[PDB]
Amino acid sequence: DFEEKMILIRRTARMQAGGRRFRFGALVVVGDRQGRVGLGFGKAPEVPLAVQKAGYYARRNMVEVPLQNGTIPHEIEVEFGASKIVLKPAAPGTGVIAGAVPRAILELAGVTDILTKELGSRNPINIAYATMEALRQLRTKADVERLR
RNA sequence: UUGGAGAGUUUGAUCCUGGCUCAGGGUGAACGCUGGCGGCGUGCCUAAGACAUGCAAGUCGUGCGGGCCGCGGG
Ligand SMILES: [Mg+2]
Ligand SMILES: [Mg+2]
Ligand SMILES: [Mg+2]
Ligand SMILES: [Mg+2]
Ligand SMILES: [Mg+2]
Ligand SMILES: [Mg+2]
Ligand SMILES: [Mg+2]
Ligand SMILES: [Mg+2]
Ligand SMILES: [Mg+2]
Ligand SMILES: [Mg+2]
Ligand SMILES: [Mg+2]
Ligand SMILES: [Mg+2]
Ligand SMILES: [Mg+2]
Ligand SMILES: [Mg+2]
Ligand SMILES: [Mg+2]
Ligand SMILES: [Mg+2]
Ligand SMILES: [Mg+2]
Ligand SMILES: [Mg+2]
Ligand SMILES: [Mg+2]
Ligand SMILES: [Mg+2]
Ligand SMILES: [Mg+2]
Ligand SMILES: [Mg+2]
Repeated sequence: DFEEKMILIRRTARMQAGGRRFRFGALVVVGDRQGRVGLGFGKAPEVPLAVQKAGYYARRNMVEVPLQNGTIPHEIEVEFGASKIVLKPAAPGTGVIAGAVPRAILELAGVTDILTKELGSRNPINIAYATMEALRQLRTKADVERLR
């Protein structure tokens, strides 16, 4: 089994005659701390259901991150909508330098030393998606020469 | 490559834009409450406004001629 971290849990409303009615949403990252992470956004009429549902998708949508001594292979920058994440390789003594959202995802991915920066919109959901699709675009010296 | 964290706030809810605001470090500081010691710093950013009193530039008789006192003695 993997480790789970709930990043975001929010309540949203819809309007009807007689009043608003609610629904909940859960951002959950999932990982083994060895190079496998996944992200899922689960919504349901009560919190624990949504959280569990978030767990499910998190396992369905995974990604393999090419760790190297606990850092990522190259600098990467990715935009998701107006949200932009910046990822930069870092040496042993560094630590994971990131906001709560991208930290959780990187941390569970087995990243131990990295430099990051949130730019543009800092919408937690869009930043989480952006971080994922950034990890998903990480390549290795192997991958590179193999392609070319 | 030794280096980069963000959060609150427009909505019934959403994404975006955008401003405001906060957490950090800094000071020749001041103000409040409080106040035991020591070291190293450091102390009129305002009126280059006005200043009592003392002191902050003198030395040389191995450049010269004297005044006064004094020591030796003609
Ligand atoms: Mg966005
Ligand atoms: Mg854009
Ligand atoms: Mg490297
Ligand atoms: Mg923005
Ligand atoms: Mg914001
Ligand atoms: Mg790969
Ligand atoms: Mg650099
Ligand atoms: Mg910050
Ligand atoms: Mg308001
Ligand atoms: Mg409006
Ligand atoms: Mg409101
Ligand atoms: Mg803002
Ligand atoms: Mg301060
Ligand atoms: Mg005081
Ligand atoms: Mg006092
Ligand atoms: Mg002393
Ligand atoms: Mg002193
Ligand atoms: Mg004065
Ligand atoms: Mg002055
Ligand atoms: Mg005057
Ligand atoms: Mg005057
Ligand atoms: Mg004197």
